[PDB]
Amino acid sequence: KMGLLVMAYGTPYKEEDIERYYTHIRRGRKPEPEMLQDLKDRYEAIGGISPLAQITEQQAHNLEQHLNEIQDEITFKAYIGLKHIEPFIEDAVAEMHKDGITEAVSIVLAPHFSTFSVQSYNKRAKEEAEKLGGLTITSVESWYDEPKFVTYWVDRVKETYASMPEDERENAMLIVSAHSLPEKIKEFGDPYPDQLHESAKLIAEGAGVSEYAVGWQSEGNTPDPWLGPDVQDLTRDLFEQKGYQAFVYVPVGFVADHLEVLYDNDYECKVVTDDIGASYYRPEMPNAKPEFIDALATVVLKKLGR
Ligand SMILES: [Mg+2]
Repeated sequence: KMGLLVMAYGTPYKEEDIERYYTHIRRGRKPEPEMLQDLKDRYEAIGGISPLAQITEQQAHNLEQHLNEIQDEITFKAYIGLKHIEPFIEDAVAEMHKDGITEAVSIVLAPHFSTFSVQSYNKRAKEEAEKLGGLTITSVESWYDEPKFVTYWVDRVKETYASMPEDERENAMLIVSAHSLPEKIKEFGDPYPDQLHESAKLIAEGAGVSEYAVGWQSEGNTPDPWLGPDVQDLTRDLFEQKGYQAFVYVPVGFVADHLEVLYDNDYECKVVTDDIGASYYRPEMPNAKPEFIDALATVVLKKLGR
């Protein structure tokens, strides 16, 4: 029996848990009332918070199910570890340990490696495992380049482009993005910016889309400079530059229909496309779909030499 530690940033499971979630993200400081209410407003705006946490749960359960289905060597048992929501990463490691798991494979629900996301989770996990003793975790570090994951986005882009009118098809701009992080990740030689660029190149070339740009989104609000340009500004500059009639956003850095996509893309980016004369396109996110879950299974099996 192999442990399958699936990690993510996490989103509150209940509306009532948003403040604690915000407090945790703020490292122990309660959000100001206005700050808090505004986050609550954004979840409402996208339909409510309830469905969100459930996607991550299904991604992990389905990956567990599929892995145990496609091969008969290893029996996997999924354990979800979240950065800012319970169960926390350490809690999930403590539970695998308590359950008698001695070997575990972990994967983060973010294809691109970065010190702040992927590396941070793996470290916290391997550290709690050492402290407990007798449990070794083999961690996946990046998987933006898994042929099957690339193909999932390639087909979705091909579909969207073949689905637009000719006036737009040949005057469109593809925007591949990921979650922004403080520029100071450079101090650690964080390849994250490069991985989004390769991720973008792979998808555009695969879909045969010639015009594309790389952007960042959802930067947090801190004193430090975050990776840019942001998808909002990038869209505007490319429109003033060449007058694109359609913008196709591929938030490849995200795996589900969370706030960053439903709101930061579907809303804020459409605002710009609306404020300008272009049409808004954002292909279906991976979520827990079979094609995506198979890609992840393949990622996990490869990591194990299977
Ligand atoms: Mg924002």
